[PDB]
Amino acid sequence: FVNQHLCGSHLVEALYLVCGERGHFYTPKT
Amino acid sequence: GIVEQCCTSICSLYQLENYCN
Repeated sequence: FVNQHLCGSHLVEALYLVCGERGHFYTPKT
Repeated sequence: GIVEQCCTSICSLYQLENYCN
């Protein structure tokens, strides 16, 4: 990804691409 | 909370890392 006006799924994808296979605590309702 | 910055404006790698596990 590239720095932009993220939200939701794109934000979850960005967090995964930054943090790696580790995972992260922000997972929203969809 | 993250949504107050990164759904309204830009999240970047160094800010996104703060929500890494």
